[PDB]
Amino acid sequence: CCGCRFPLLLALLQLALGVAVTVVGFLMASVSSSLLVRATPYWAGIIVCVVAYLGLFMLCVSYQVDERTCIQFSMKLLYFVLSALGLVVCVLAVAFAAHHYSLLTHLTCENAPDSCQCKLPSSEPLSRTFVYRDVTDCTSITGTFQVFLLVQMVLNLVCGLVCLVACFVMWKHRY
Repeated sequence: CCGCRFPLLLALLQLALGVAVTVVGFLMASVSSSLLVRATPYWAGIIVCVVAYLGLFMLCVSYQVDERTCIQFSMKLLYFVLSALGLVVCVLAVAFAAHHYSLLTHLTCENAPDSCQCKLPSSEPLSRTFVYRDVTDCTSITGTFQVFLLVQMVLNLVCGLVCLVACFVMWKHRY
């Protein structure tokens, strides 16, 4: 069935992408402790992995002889809904990661006792600073942190593209 193994391969590809996203998010959370949940989309990775889980369950039910066709098209509508939800969540993650990288491109940071103090240049002598605790050297913020952000945004855009083309094929077979 040409139209049947395509959801399976898309589901496993999205599983791999979500696993990579969650790993990158946990690495970012391990970079420093003072950061917030809004900063890293590891929650988004968890959500899209739950999306992959429910998609796998629906595909397993559908591959076996379904009890009801009513359940079948209800589950297909749910599959379309979750593909759209994964798309919107990945888009939000892309936007947040891009904004955070754009922010981190324009901070000057210095090493504080077991921490970092990153302040921004201002015309007035006063300025707003931020404290990143449990950070020995600020290079970890200027090094692996921005690499992690780039990998996270690449994975998020790839996953969003996957969800969008999944919706594309769904309505190319549905409308």
